[PDB]
Amino acid sequence: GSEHQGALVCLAESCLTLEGPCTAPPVTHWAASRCKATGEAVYTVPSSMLCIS
Amino acid sequence: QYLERTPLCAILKQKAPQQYRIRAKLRSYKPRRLFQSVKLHCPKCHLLQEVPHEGDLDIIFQDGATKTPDVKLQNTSLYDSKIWTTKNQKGRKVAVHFVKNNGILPLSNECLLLIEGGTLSEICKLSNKFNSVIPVRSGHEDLELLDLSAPFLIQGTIHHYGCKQCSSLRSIQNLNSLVDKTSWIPSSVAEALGIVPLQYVFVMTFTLDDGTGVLEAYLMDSDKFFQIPASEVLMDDDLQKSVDMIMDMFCPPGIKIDAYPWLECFIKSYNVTQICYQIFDTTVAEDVI
Ligand SMILES: [Zn+2]
Repeated sequence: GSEHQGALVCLAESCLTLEGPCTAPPVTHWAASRCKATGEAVYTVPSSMLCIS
Repeated sequence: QYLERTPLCAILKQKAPQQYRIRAKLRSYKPRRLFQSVKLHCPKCHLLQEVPHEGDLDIIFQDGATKTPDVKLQNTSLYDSKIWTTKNQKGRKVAVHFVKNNGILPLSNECLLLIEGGTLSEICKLSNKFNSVIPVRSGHEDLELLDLSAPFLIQGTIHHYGCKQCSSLRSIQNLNSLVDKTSWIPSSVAEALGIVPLQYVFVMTFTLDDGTGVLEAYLMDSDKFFQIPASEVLMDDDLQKSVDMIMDMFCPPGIKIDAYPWLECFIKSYNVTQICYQIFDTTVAEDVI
């Protein structure tokens, strides 16, 4: 029925931000450290150095 | 009964490939910035890739928000569609498509959403209330995946990515081919869309020292070593703290190697074409909590 559909539409709408200023979301501490460390060298190993199976 | 440990000086004098049970202290490790350990690995082409940053994803999703959802692609036998208008967002319009199972919408926790014009924040909130989210755009004849640079499926805290090289991208109607529309197995979703899924792995380089020798050994695994899924860690603050504390336990900054605990593990040697080493069949998490 449409009333179950209606419920899902309301649940969807509750997750959206359709008005006002789109504020910045609260982020985890690795992602915060990641944002700060932009520009610096990125640790990297070529896949040929690793043993994959 | 027969637990014996091979000294590192012995291992360094031997030819590869072989396997060794060792005990050594973690003198040092890379990466120093632990978030850089989380890599994406294609099982098909064996390429290693960086996980896109928030900023990278924000660009993609904002760019998606400039495009107007096509009314022709709304309300099919596969999904019901709803369009929200906005205010003070450059005239943005968000389309959410609710995927049906046999012409019926399932419960929210079994219901897959396809979204046009949503932000990363909105997508992540939707992923809490619903089974999963695919970011999509209005193609010429069908809905299509927004961009393989962004996740092809967000499910729980897991942002699933696909290999750009190996994938042959198919349009959204191909989700009809899935056995049900309530389980939403990531690999099944990927196959339906012609996507080869990337695998999350912790990649680190350990410098091991047992006082007889020194050796560089790689870590490459998804969930065995830490008993923390690499697929969840970047979106879970508690799992990040656990990885921090485990690395801080084995190799605490400042203090001397004399005080570090011992790491019990297996390592396999192998020939690159020089001999490299890699940890296997090892978890620190079974005896530490
Ligand atoms: Zn690939």
